[PDB]
Amino acid sequence: RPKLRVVTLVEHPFVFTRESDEDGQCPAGQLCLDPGTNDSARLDALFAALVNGSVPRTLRRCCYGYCIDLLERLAEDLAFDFELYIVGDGKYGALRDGRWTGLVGDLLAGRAHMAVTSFSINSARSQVVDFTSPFFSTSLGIMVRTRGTELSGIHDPKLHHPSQGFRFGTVWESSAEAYIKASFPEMHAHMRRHSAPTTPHGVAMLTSDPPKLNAFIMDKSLLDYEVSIDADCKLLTVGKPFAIEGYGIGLPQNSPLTSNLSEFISRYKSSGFIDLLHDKWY
Repeated sequence: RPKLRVVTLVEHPFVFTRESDEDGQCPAGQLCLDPGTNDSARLDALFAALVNGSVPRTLRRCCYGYCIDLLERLAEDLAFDFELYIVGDGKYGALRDGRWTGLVGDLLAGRAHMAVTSFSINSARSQVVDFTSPFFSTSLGIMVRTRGTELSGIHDPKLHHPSQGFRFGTVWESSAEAYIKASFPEMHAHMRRHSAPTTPHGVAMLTSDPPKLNAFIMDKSLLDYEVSIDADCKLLTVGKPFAIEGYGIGLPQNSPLTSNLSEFISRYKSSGFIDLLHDKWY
């Protein structure tokens, strides 16, 4: 069985992690490394150290979730083994200073055979890496606190001509930020001073004392999950859907794995297995 190196990004409910056991193993979930690096040699050395060195528990996690259940099914059906690490910079990927960051950057650099998480397909990314047929689809959405800001959607004048002290943001180096940069460049100029490194950081800005955002824009799939777990039910999503994109497994261009993964993904969709994962994890 070929052994594939898979990069991921922790984003609920697609990928969660818990601590490893006393021996740094995972009785539940799959062992994931948390290297914090995009240094190829360091990453190679860390995986090697699993077999002939000593990787401490501070760098081990056990991942689980919708995408991990999907990866396990694929490994079975396609007969491969895998090893996982969490992308060092915690980002999905953008082109910055001439290089791609995040998951996209690690695929291009040859640091992983595939990227598996809530990873959006867009035209810019598809030009440099390949994606399987999509396993999930989502609009972008807008999250606000209840009993406050009301918005019609991405065209609301509150977003195009913001009032004094009104603040909104997205997640750095996400596909949401890329869509806004391309479609609403003047809006992006406001947001980019008010955005967050991860989805949870952006949701926390809505809830801080005092709040640092009045609205937060991100994949509606992800925002819906955060609404569902808020302890006070004080978050909600507002406005019309926009910027629909598929989630896919990312691979370097011309990978011999892509077609075979797509064929299984299509079968999981039609058979109900993809819907089962949604019901399990939401």
